Formats: sequence, C-alpha cells, structure tokens
Amino acid sequence: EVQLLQSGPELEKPGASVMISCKASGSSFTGYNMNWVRQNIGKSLEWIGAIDPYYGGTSYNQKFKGRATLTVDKSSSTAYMHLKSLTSEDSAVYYCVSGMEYWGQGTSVTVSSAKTTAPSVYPLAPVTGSSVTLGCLVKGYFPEPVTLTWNSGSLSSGVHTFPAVLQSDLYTLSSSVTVTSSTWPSQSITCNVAHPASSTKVDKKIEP
Amino acid sequence: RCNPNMEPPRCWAA
Amino acid sequence: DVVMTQTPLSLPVSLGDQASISCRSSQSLVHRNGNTYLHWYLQKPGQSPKLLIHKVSNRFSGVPDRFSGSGSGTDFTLKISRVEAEDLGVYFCSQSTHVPPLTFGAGTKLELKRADAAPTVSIFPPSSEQLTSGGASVVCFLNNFYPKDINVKWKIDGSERQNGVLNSWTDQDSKDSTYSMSSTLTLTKDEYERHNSYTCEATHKTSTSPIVKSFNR
Repeated sequence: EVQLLQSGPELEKPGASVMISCKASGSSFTGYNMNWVRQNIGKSLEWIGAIDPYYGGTSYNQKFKGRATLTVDKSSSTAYMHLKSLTSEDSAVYYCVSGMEYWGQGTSVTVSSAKTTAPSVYPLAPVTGSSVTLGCLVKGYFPEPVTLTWNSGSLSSGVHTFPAVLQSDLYTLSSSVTVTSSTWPSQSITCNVAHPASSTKVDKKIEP
Repeated sequence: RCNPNMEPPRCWAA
Repeated sequence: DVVMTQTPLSLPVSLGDQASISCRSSQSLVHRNGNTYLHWYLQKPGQSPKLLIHKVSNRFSGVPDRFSGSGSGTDFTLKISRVEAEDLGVYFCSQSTHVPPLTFGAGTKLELKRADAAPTVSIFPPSSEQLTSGGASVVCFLNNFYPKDINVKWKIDGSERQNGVLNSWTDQDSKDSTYSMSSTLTLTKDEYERHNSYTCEATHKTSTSPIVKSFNR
C-alpha cells in the first residue's frame, strides 16, 4: 500500500515550465522507481520517465528531448517532475507511479495563453412527451472550473451538464434540464452559475 | 530500485 | 518503441456476462531473462488507474479471482468471468520488456448494455441576452440515447454549416445507462439574422431516417 499525493492543478503559458510534486508514504515502499505518466484528453497514456530514489539514476522517454527533469528529495520522501518549453500539446493529467504499481491521484496541467475571463450565461428557452427541456449556456470562460445547478439543486433528476470544451481558447459549457411539461412556464426555472476565478455568480431565469 | 514483479531485476536502475 | 494495440475499443456487457479484451504487441515481450512483462490496469471513472494483473497472469494484491490473464509472445487476453458493476471502466495493457519507453495500449472501455433508445432532441434559438451582445449561438441537445454512436449536422436554409460548431458528449449515465450530447453552433448576430430555418439533424441506430428538430427565426 503505497499512498502517493500529488500537488494541485497547474496553469502555465506557452514557453513556460511546470514542476509537480509527489509525496510518497505507506504502507509501504520497497524503494521502487518513481515513474511519471501523462494522460491526454483522449485517455491515452504516455510514459515520460522514471527515477531511482536510492542512487538517483534515471531513464527518460527520448521523445521528450530532455524537456523533462525528474528529481527526488530523499530527505522528504518527495519526487518531482519538471517539464520545460511547454506547449498546448503538454496539456494533460500527470501521474506519479511507484514501481508501476501504485498511482497518485493525478495533476491537471493546462497550457494556455488565455487570461482569466468571466463567462456570459444565457438562458435557453424552447420553441416532449409529458416533458419539456430547458437549458443554460455558459460561454467563454477561463480557467476551469465552473459549477452549475438548477433551482438550487431542486431539480437534479433529469439534468445533463456536459463536459466543458475548449473552443480556442476559452471554455464553454452547457446544461439541460427536463421537467413535466405542465409545470413550465407556470413555475419558475433558473440556472445558477458560479466561476470563482472571475468572481462570477449569476442566476438566469429561463423565460418563455 | 528495480521492481522484479514489474520489470527485469537487472533493469536500468541496477 | 513497442506499439500496443487493444481490441475492441468499447465493449458493452451485462452484469454477469463473461468479457474478453485483447492486447497485441508489435514485438515479443519475452525478455532475455525468460519473463514476460505484460501488465493490465483498470481505470474507473474519475479515478487513477489501478494495477490488476502483472507478468501476464499474476493477480495483484486485492484483485479478485474473476479476473484472469493469459497469452504469450505478442498475443494477450484479459478475461473477466462474471462481470460486476465495480468492473466497469477503461482497461489498459502495458509492456516493460523493451524500455525505454514503457508503453500502453489506448484502452478498452467496459460499459453496460441496455435496450436501444432514441434521443430526445431539443433545439434552442439564441437568447435575447446574447443577441444584444452581437453573438448568436444555436443549441441542440440530444438526450438519453443508446447506443452511444451518434452524428449531428447543422442545416440552415437548406445548406450545412460546419464552421463554429462545438460538441460535447456525456459519459454513460449512472442511473439509466444512456448517453447524451450537446451541439452548439455559434454565428454572429448579423449571420444569424441573414437566415430563417435552423435544423439540428442527427443519425442514430434507432432510425433509418435522420432525426430532425428545426425552428424558423
């Protein structure tokens, strides 16, 4: 039982560098090599390299061209991965993996030139068996994340909130809510959206 | 060190 | 580098079914020392991968008996004898015989079967709020469908528009095992106002004909 704790989400600009940590405990270790593997939007996995905590030797994936640097701080049971000359290609979730057996929780790295940007929030009104569908469009924000609810969680059944997608170089998200057709517009439906990075909190009532 | 359960005992870290 | 090819990419199953996933390597993974460093991981949704099988057939600590690995040389198979809900996820093979680099297959998604279901399609004109701002996004939801393969086109006054379309798909739904999709077409206000008929057009297994929802501006 090796427990591996990784540092939090990183946002960097193109050309910059990133360093992520991995704190090892357990359990516990047999001093196995610490590996680093990233996973891109498509869920494919790419091994970056491995370092031996003991004598400090390393093995790197040639394809990184020495942009990657692995180190260990023996005195603190901490491994680090440093990656330089970042491009959008390097946006991924990065994992530390002890002896290829135990995986950390992953660290999101987003490489982007975008600056923090509040979204615009738009109500999506219709025009259906027993039901009607409404929606909410949260357009042009940066960075992740946003949170979205309907009538403050009152409606959660039959909600679909879709993964944000990065229609360059800002995020857009949408959400639909499906209710009994007799109940709207006779009853109010409202989209509640928050985007903390921009101090955005808005409620949009959907009107006929 | 090498993890003989996942890789050769005489791996690059040996 | 060793290329790892897994098949199929997706495998629908019912609970209790037997399931079988294949991994082919571009080179023999038999090491000089006589061992074969072929391993299998499962990544559940929202989680990190976990080791299931190492060196072809050895179950890792805590892994149940229903998982079994076999194969040799360049041909390998993970079998699950009686599938449970906790087994649903993405299975990846990896090899560490020839390194660097260690390599992985692209993964096989184990998903739950259910009866086929046509999408519920809803279409939405731009809000006034957005038109004020000079933009016009038209949105289409295609909700609670099965199976997961689906296509959408946008057609405006009898011509397809492919520029400015943004799609997002959910993962399989925890309750009802369906999929959903959202498609947004973004135009300028002036562009939107230059046309009258807007249609979201889908193809899905559940109809031989396209499934359309439309409005007139």
